[PDB]
Amino acid sequence: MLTPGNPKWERTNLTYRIRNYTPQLSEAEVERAIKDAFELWSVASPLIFTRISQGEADINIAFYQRDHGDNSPFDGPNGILAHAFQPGQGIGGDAHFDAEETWTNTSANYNLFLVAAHEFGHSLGLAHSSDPGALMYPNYAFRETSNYSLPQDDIDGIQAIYG
Ligand SMILES: CN(CCOc1ccc(-c2ccc(C#N)cc2)cc1)C(=O)NO
Ligand SMILES: [Ca+2]
Ligand SMILES: [Ca+2]
Ligand SMILES: [Zn+2]
Ligand SMILES: [Zn+2]
Repeated sequence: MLTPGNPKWERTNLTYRIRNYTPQLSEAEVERAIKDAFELWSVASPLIFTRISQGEADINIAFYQRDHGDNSPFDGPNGILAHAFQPGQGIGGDAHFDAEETWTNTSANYNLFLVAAHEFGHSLGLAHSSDPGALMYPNYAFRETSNYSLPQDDIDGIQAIYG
């Protein structure tokens, strides 16, 4: 639940930028999924996420395939859906999504909202949880995204780090 090292952000207002998009969704659906994902965490912590359209942000979001400059190369369809880096500089906090996945804003494989939510947990300093019902569980498992309210274990996790 608590990323080893207890890494966390010192600023409460973090900027993020969607650097690019996946052809499978309009920029809007991606935008929406990403904003809602940050909102899941902001409603359970003091963190406030602000979107910028160009420039460098605290949290860069991007869809890449295979090798993409951080040597945690993606692996084509399925398997690794995405990853993020713990609070830090440059790549720290950034979230990368495998561009070769079947991204969607709905429930089928793979719901971008849910994955982004999960990755942002990492972006904020959360490690994986052993609770199968937790968003930070190691494996992707769809949950009703509509009224989807951050699982309690994840709330405990983020609260433990930021209060
Ligand atoms: C290498 N490994 C990346 C694997 O790719 C992954 C692994 C798991 C998930 C995931 C897990 C639970 C939910 C929920 N609810 C949603 C998405 C997304 C990408 C990581 O360390 N980062 O997740
Ligand atoms: Ca993959
Ligand atoms: Ca960053
Ligand atoms: Zn990456
Ligand atoms: Zn993870």
